[PDB]
Amino acid sequence: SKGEELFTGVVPILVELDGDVNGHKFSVSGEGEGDATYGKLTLKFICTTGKLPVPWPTLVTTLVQCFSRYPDHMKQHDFFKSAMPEGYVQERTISFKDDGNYKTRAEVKFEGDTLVNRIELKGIDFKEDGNILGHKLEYNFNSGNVYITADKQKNGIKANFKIRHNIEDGSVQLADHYQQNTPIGDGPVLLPDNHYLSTQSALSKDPNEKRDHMVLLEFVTAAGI
Ligand SMILES: [Mg+2]
Repeated sequence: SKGEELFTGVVPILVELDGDVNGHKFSVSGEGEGDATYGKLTLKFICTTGKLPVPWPTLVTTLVQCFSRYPDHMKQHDFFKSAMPEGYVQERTISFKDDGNYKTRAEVKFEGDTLVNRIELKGIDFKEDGNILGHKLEYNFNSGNVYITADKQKNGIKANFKIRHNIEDGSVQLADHYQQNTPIGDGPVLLPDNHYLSTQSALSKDPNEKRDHMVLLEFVTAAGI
């Protein structure tokens, strides 16, 4: 597609999130770059409002699947880049087992030559000392797959996947993800066959950073065709 041409090099990324979880208001700003040729993302996120009131790993999936590496033989299945530069809306319900849920709405689009992800996040029905508001999740993030299917009536895609957040005691907090994406623009997009994205993510800290923050390195590769 026309859009995939925008991703042949390194692309600067901006992420901006506004959040309310159980009435705890917070904002996150991220900066970095994506190189879809290698499925590679490098980003640093900062909580600009103070302490983040939820664990950082629980925001990883919310905080740009257009940077996935689609192998040449599957390029006709890359919805995400096909919607660019006008972009797409990405909506999710993330259901934390035995706890609350996030509902998210994001717009992913180019602003000049920069890929922007703008997100509103609302979290409700969280337990005051559950694994999320009680900060009982380890600072890491497991490898996993994101299963994509076409949504022809919405000219878009859906995804379903199960994130497993490691709890500090050796157990797991499941976060069921249901996702829908729809184009913003009126140009044609690629509606894919069933496939998945395979992810790997490394979380770290900037030793010189005193603000609450997350350094993220992620690799994502499309597969399943
Ligand atoms: Mg462990």
